[PDB]
Amino acid sequence: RFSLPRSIMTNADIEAVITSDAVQSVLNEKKEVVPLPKCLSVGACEDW
Amino acid sequence: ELLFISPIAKKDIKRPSWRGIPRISFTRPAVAAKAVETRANLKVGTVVIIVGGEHQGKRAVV
Repeated sequence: RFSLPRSIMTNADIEAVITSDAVQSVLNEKKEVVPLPKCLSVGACEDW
Repeated sequence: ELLFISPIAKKDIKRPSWRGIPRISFTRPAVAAKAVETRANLKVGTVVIIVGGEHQGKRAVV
């Protein structure tokens, strides 16, 4: 009744697949979050 | 800096922007008071009361 079980992946790990240039060329650039200031913005209020 | 903040071109529907205003990314690329003044009305050679520390109730001239 038994037959020998398959895996879902072909490889052991992922990290070879992502780091390859086939993948990497399509990706967008890696973003990073700005922290925002807490504070006179406007250049001339003294006209008013 | 607060430059590199840009509006997202997605229209995903999970999140909806009601007016013309669009959702903002707020991201940057990965690569990377007070004067404490001298007090007016204390000139050279004013008579002054000392009220603190070692001398109390003793007058002095600046």
